[PDB]
Amino acid sequence: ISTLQVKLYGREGSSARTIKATLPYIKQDIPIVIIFRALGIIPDGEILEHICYDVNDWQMLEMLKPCVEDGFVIQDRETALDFIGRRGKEKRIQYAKDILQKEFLPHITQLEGFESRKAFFLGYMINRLLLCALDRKDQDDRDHFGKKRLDLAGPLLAQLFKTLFKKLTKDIFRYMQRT
Amino acid sequence: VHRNPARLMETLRTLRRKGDINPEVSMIRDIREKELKIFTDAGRVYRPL
Amino acid sequence: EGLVEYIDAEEEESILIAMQPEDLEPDVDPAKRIRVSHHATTFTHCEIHPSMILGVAASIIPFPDHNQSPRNTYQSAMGKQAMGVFLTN
Amino acid sequence: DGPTMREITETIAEAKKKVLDVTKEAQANLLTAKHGMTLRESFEDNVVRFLNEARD
Amino acid sequence: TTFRFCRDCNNMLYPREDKENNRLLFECRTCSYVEEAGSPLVYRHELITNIGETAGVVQDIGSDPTLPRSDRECPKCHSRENVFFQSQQRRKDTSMVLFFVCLSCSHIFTSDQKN
Amino acid sequence: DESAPITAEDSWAVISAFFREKGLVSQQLD
Amino acid sequence: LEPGHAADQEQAKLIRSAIEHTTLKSVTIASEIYYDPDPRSTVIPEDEEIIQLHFSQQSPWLLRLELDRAAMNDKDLTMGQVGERIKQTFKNDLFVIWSEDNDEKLIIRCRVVAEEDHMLKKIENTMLENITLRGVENIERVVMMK
Amino acid sequence: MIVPVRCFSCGKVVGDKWESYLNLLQEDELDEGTALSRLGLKRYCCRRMILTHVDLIEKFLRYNP
Amino acid sequence: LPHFSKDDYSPESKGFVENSYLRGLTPQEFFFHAMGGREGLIDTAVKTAETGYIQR
DNA sequence: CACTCTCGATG
RNA sequence: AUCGAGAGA
Ligand SMILES: [Zn+2]
Ligand SMILES: [Zn+2]
Ligand SMILES: [Zn+2]
Repeated sequence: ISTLQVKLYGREGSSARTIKATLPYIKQDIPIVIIFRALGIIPDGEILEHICYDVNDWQMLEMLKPCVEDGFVIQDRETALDFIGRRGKEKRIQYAKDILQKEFLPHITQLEGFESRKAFFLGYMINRLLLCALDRKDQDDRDHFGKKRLDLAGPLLAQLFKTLFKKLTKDIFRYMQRT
Repeated sequence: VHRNPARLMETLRTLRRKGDINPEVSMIRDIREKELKIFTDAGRVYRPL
Repeated sequence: EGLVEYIDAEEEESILIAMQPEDLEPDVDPAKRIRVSHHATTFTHCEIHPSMILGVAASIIPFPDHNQSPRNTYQSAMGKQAMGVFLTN
Repeated sequence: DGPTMREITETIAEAKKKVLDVTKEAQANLLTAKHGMTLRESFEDNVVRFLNEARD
Repeated sequence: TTFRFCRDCNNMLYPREDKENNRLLFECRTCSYVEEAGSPLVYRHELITNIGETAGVVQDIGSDPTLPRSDRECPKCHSRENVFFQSQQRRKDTSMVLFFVCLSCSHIFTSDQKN
Repeated sequence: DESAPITAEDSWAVISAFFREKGLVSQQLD
Repeated sequence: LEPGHAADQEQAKLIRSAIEHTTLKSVTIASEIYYDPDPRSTVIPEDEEIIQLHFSQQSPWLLRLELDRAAMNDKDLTMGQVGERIKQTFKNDLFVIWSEDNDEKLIIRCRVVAEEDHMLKKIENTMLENITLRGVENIERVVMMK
Repeated sequence: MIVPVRCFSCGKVVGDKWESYLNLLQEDELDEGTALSRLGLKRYCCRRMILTHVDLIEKFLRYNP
Repeated sequence: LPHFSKDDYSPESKGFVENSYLRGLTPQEFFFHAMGGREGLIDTAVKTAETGYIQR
């Protein structure tokens, strides 16, 4: 159960309106351009293509300019993963390249043959965020019952039994290694 | 994504109403937002209509 | 037979529900309650029955639509404290 | 009494009619907002006040 | 605004001034690409916008049961079959002007009587 | 006939079709 | 109000106009940054008359403000007030022109007196936030209640 | 439980009229009102006393102990 | 409610109850009045709590 | 930060 | 007696 947050720094009036993200047990927040370049999408525009699904929308792109200004330092994949790894010698890349598979958006895939999925999805989140920031769509209703779940006997007993059975198979592992 | 979503939505809805798709599965077609969200998630509170 | 459908709130967002089946039809009683005529046409669903918005405890309340809501709440609370046959055995 | 209920109903009626008029006015972009608040807030204030006056 | 990109890098190109000829040139800082500017307009900040008002208007909008239908006549093809909605721009200070979409010629026309 | 539209009283026949199959504690059992 | 003028609401309106805060951002439709090389001849055909009348060393980069005609009536202030406010704010390092109120386009033109293009933006930023046209700060709104 | 022997409010005996009531409902196929009338239950307290009663003992007898 | 069309600012849509307790409330009116009453109970418990602290 | 009865599993 | 839960005003 991981929680990804995409933060928009700089309120209405500030000039440093950059967009960063929070990755699982990684020290500091990472600029979104660095994330996209770490996923394989290196040049600009293509990132904006992954974010802004309408080239006519000049406002959204205008809002995306300082993000490009932010991630202008990193211009390739290797140094992007190197950046994330520096946060968290080449081992760090393999650390980084792991976080983008096992920890960064696990609900789509935890495999290794999927990078465009998480990239497009991240771009979708950016799109929603900016749509909310441009006053085109208001804040999400956190009291909406449709976006809530009721765990009954099933799921509860499922969690509990997963715990107890994992403890059991662990104990059995111990009795096994005892022999 | 998916172009011509109306046919897809009518097909899905027909499948659910026939039984081929589990009646508890929710299918939300957002026209103006151009999205199609299908939830097979458990714990969703629904009601007959 | 596709006569009834299961709808959660999320899908409920995208539909138009008729309150009563008499809202599909194209000098009055002053006693009866005032009901706004259907200004909506494109119905996709109709309520089985509005009284199904209530739970088990509030379904015991006679004429809850003639009460102040906190009284319905209070009655809903006190219904679980009434005596009587809880089980035959 | 009957006539009293009729007057009540017609009162709520003219109230809803007033709200309808204000709504149609606001939608026609002719609703001039009160100083220090939104056109929408002015509309809300007017409607709420009308319905309250109706109940009273 | 509508800015462009490089033909080789596809990276965003930043504006730069040609001094000796007094003209605007978009240059790329990833390679060496420099093109001429199409418009002198470089930056635009819009505090009061109209973009987003008529948003969400798709051809399938006629099949949205949640949308109300008025008795208005389309100013174009004179069809009384239409679907309206308030400004989709979720802002605290928007007008309550109605936006109508004709279900015959897909024409967008408002109820605004001032503009 | 049998193609006529439902009234409002025939609704409780459908509600009776419900509960007769589902019961009152359906979510628990399911 | 003053012990003298009590029933004179016409003065109360003046006091309200002198107390209620008013920022430049609160009356601005939009802002643009053009590249206008020749100061005495603007690319935009709408600002030709403006530079024609303001005739009777600079920067090629132009900062062009477009104001709200209806908002100028609500706050009850002229183009001269705004222009002279900006002028008094930036003094000598900002050449400022504007169109009279009688025109149908309330426009303000500003020029600075390498890397200059992304240096004017900050300026316009400070022109939107840190600028008080009239009234007192914090005083967000004022209502005449009798 | 079982049909109350006497009416709470007034005191009229009604415990001898339950079977007769059931018969009047099933044998003569009468409605509850007329059945209650023929049993001499004019006051609506006794009328209630029989009409409102639920004979739960008939289910209680389904157990063997 | 899913029984109304979108952008419906009419009185009956935003929770106006024309009917009286004698006449009986419609489903929509019932639910809206239930929302109001709910807010009532909530801020009642909140009130007795915060007052309970203030007094101490 | 804001008096009771009670139940029912725990040391 | 020590911790959670229901409920009374
Ligand atoms: Zn390039
Ligand atoms: Zn038309
Ligand atoms: Zn009696």
